[PDB]
Amino acid sequence: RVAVQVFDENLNAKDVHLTDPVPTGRQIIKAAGKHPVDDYAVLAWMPDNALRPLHLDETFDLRQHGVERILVAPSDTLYRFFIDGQDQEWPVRGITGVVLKTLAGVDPAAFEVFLVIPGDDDIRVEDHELFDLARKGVEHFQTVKRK
Amino acid sequence: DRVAVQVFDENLNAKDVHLTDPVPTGRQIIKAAGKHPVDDYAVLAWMPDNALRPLHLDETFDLRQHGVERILVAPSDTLYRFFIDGQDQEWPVRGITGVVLKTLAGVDPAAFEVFLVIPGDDDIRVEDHELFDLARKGVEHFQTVKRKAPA
Amino acid sequence: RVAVQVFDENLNAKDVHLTDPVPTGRQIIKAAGKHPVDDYAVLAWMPDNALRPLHLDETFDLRQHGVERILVAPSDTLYRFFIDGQDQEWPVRGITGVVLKTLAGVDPAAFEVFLVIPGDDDIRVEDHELFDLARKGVEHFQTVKRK
Amino acid sequence: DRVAVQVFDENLNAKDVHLTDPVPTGRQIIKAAGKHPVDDYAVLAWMPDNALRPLHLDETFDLRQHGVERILVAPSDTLYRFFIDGQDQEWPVRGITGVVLKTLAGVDPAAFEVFLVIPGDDDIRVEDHELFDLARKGVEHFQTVKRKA
Amino acid sequence: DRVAVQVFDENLNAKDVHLTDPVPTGRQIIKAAGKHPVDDYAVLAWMPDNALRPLHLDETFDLRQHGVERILVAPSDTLYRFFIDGQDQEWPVRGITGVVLKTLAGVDPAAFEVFLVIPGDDDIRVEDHELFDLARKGVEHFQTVKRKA
Amino acid sequence: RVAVQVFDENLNAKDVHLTDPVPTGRQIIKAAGKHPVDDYAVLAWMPDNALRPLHLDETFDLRQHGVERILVAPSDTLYRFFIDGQDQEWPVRGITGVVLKTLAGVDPAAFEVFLVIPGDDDIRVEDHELFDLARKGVEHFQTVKRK
Amino acid sequence: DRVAVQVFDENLNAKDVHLTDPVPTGRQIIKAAGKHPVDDYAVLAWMPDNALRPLHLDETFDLRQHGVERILVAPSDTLYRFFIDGQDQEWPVRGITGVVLKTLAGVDPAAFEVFLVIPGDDDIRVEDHELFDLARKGVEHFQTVKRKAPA
Amino acid sequence: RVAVQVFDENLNAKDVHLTDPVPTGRQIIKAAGKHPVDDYAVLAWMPDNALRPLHLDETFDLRQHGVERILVAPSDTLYRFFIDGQDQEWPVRGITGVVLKTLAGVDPAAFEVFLVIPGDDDIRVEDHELFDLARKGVEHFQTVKRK
Ligand SMILES: [Ca+2]
Ligand SMILES: [Ca+2]
Ligand SMILES: [Ca+2]
Ligand SMILES: [Ca+2]
Ligand SMILES: [Ca+2]
Ligand SMILES: [Ca+2]
Ligand SMILES: [Ca+2]
Ligand SMILES: [Ca+2]
Ligand SMILES: [Ca+2]
Ligand SMILES: [Ca+2]
Ligand SMILES: [Ca+2]
Ligand SMILES: [Ca+2]
Repeated sequence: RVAVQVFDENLNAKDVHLTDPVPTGRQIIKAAGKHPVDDYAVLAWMPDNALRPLHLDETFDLRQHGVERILVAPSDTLYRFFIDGQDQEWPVRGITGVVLKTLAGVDPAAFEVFLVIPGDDDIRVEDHELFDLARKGVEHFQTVKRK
Repeated sequence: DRVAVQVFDENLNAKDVHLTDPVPTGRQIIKAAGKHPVDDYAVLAWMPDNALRPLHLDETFDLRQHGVERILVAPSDTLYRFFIDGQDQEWPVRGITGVVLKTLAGVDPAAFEVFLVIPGDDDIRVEDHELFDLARKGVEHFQTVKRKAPA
Repeated sequence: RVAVQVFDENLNAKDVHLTDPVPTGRQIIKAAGKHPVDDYAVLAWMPDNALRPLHLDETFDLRQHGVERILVAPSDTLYRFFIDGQDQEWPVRGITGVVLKTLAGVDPAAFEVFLVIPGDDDIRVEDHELFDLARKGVEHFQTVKRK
Repeated sequence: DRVAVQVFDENLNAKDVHLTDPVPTGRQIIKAAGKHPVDDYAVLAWMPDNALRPLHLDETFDLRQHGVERILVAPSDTLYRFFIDGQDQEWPVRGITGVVLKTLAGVDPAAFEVFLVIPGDDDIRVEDHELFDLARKGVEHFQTVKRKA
Repeated sequence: DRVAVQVFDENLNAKDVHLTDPVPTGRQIIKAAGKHPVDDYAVLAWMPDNALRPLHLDETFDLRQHGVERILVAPSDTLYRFFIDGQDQEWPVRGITGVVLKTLAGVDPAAFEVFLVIPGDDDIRVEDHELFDLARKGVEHFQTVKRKA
Repeated sequence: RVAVQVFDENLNAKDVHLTDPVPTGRQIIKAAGKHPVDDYAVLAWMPDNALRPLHLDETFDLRQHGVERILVAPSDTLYRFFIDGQDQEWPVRGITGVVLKTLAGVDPAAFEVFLVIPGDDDIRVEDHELFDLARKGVEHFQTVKRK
Repeated sequence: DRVAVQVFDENLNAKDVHLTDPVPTGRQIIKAAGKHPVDDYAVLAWMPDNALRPLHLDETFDLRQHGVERILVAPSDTLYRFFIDGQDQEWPVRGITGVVLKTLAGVDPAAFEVFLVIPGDDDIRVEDHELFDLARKGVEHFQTVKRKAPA
Repeated sequence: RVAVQVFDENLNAKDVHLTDPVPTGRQIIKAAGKHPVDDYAVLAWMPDNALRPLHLDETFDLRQHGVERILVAPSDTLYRFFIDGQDQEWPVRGITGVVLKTLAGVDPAAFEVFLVIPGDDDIRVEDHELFDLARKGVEHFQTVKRK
């Protein structure tokens, strides 16, 4: 029994046991109890907090890559953005400030996250404000220490 | 070590690029392709089984180990999820043409037709040069059918 | 003593107790009370609902694979098909819509199953319609929620 | 990092194939073999004891652990079940020849004959290059006999 | 047997330099550039991806293997760390101009503006010929904006 | 799994395990448990005790270079100096005599370190005296055996 | 192929020498300089970075390949090891003058002063025409300092 | 790992592994575990037994020159002499007959070495007699077959 944490779009985890330490994308989604499989995105959450998309037929050695967290979410489209310089992809059109501050690896209570706009004023994303990643352009997010 | 890779765009137009490092990052690939700003471009290694694997700007990729000689770079703020002949794929542009689909499927585009398979409803044929909108609600399912008379 | 449910082609189950946690294909067929052994197919029903054929001399560790369900049916030929994208094999020439929707892992009452024909009209398979899998070609089935 | 496996067709013509992954899926094998559409092809790992094990397109298979160096890919909508010298086998094509049978049996095809054994009735001999129809009703039982002169 | 490399100063004025060794040390580069004392000069190979890599006086550097044809030498007792469009950079001189930044960024300086991005606060635009002081506390983050008319 | 000692500006070490033998500068800083990544300098500590700066996106084969020690420290500026003739860079404005004598590869108890001033008096750096490297000029240090 | 090389002595007095072979040996150089016995003379090619590389009588040296046009020949039974501004050097004569040191350092001797750097002790200034004894115990460390007023 | 033999003034070797096949003089001395670096002479021992001095900052391709032996010794002065017609330099004021006969490439047991004085009697250097190369003049040594 291989235990992996499966996260949803809100970064709530569910413990899942795998019989094969090298699952496919299908095996992860099936074990997560999600259907139809073709409607769900699966993204291994790397040790450096990077989200790496996996294909349903792509084999992935969890042990070799040191991956113990997986993200599964219903998605027909992935949105591209940056948080503290990390290239990321988000499977849901919306994302909240606390999730961002979590992706950044900071204490969400102690930091603020802004949509950084070069040359214009930055837009602060509130902890529970759902930010629309469907905006035109690649969204650039950065965390600021909350004194 | 000069590594030659074919860099494809959303239209599958290729350009040869020579790399000094056989294990480049996504950032290095986009830079070598002569594209800026780097943060506005998606890079997807085109695997030998024709699967498109997105790469991050900081993600190292051994081209020799993975047997990858083709790379896709395209301007993209969002990736669209779809299936072609059962293959899990991602497309960096809102549009994709029938010739690209049949190419992703690994068929000779002249001898095949590609359809958007609608379960329980009539299938919609995608013309070779018709720009198909992958931004439609739902995950688009495409399948290639042998075209009796190459038209 | 390992208890396993043994299914027939109609997915009617019978509990069978095994003295060996690593049986052979013959041992399963014998324990299921079917003879002659050479006229019966045995397919381990994997956790992801994939049917993996077993040989009469092939040893199979049920615990390692987490397999607790087995399908036994008389068969001189296996028919190849897909259900919601899963590579499957069926030991009988016929299969019903309710069995397909069961293989698909859906609630058969809440879903409809179609034989997907690319470019032509799709054929809906009734719950108790026995579909002839001996037709030329690989049969492709997909389940749709019944709105 | 190139893993070599021989890929056989229904007539037992082989092609060497190099894999980047020593544990490919069935899909990866068929794609690497250059066969399309993938959904129309069956893949069966040829085990060291001459057993043919069907693989799914999504089923991972450790070639090295199983000691498998030969693979069979063939266009197939149906597998036919038969026995050769007591070995449980499946053939993805409706036809099989005596030389292929004697090959599966691990005997020298020149020194042996293969018969379709019929219990209580007369046995039917399968010629080396006779293509035998496995679509006959029932499970086909084949057995090899030494061609002792 | 003459290997040509361009040597840049802090203002990006270049001088062609011929080397007898395609793998010189940092000392050899500075000496060949005609700079003294050598211990007062920093040398940073300008990589093909516009990355500036500091070299030690005793560090051997294969120019051909790295595809490096441009070199930066400048008088420096301290390197200042900053970012331009996400690239980790070091500048050996306390000052840097907008045109130099846009040059490091690989953009057409006429068609772009460069800003010092301040998260949550107002951004400071760096003029082409404004000499910006990198000695400010913190790591300086610069980002280029298209001067779309 | 590659184990490396990660040093701070005081040369206090922490063992860090890496999943990749060719990490990037970001990957090292992330694994060391330091954030934000953009505020930290990383310097591979070469076998000849030379400190080679690494970029956040610069891949570094630790095995090829035989590097098993890494220095990570928060830094907005690197200071240039010499110790026993070695071109070095220090990420912090201050450096102690014991660290210098350590960089020099000498036994700090058996040696004295001086800031060599040509033509003027040399300044001895105490083991725990924090020397200000932000002074104008390139600092030249040389170690002398304490007779 | 007449190759012209400047031959310097311990005092850095030059004499032009024409060579028939662009790849001479140390023996050939000393002979061409008009010095005998050959076995009593050291020859050190003066590299472009001002480093002095000793040559053996039988050692071939491609002047064109190494870009060397200056050669040092001097009577010597022993070479002395020293440093100037961090450069590893060898001197064939027991004595060396401050002007030669500042010349080896590549500075204008009028605008600079050269010191024997003593770690932890006071530095000893070497005058331009003071003959410095390199036979002192230890490796001598010299460093040039800008002379505020050219004296 | 590039293996080179490092010799001392007595021609005793120590195996040393190099990470770079083109080391500098510093890299050799550092790997040899000698300090301070500025107090040591390094001389590549050429295939024809010629000793070629290297600078601390001089790059030397061991493979191109076919060099696998290196001599490191503490030295502030090199002494010039000839053995069997070979122009040589010795970093230590003293040298023994066995080392000379070794430099000459002869069997030290089967040969005698003399300081050849033209017109005067030659002085024989005993195998373990330490000969003072600080004598005025260039020392001329020649090996004689010991019948
Ligand atoms: Ca702003
Ligand atoms: Ca967006
Ligand atoms: Ca879509
Ligand atoms: Ca249809
Ligand atoms: Ca069928
Ligand atoms: Ca049959
Ligand atoms: Ca700064
Ligand atoms: Ca002093
Ligand atoms: Ca300083
Ligand atoms: Ca001396
Ligand atoms: Ca005599
Ligand atoms: Ca002497």
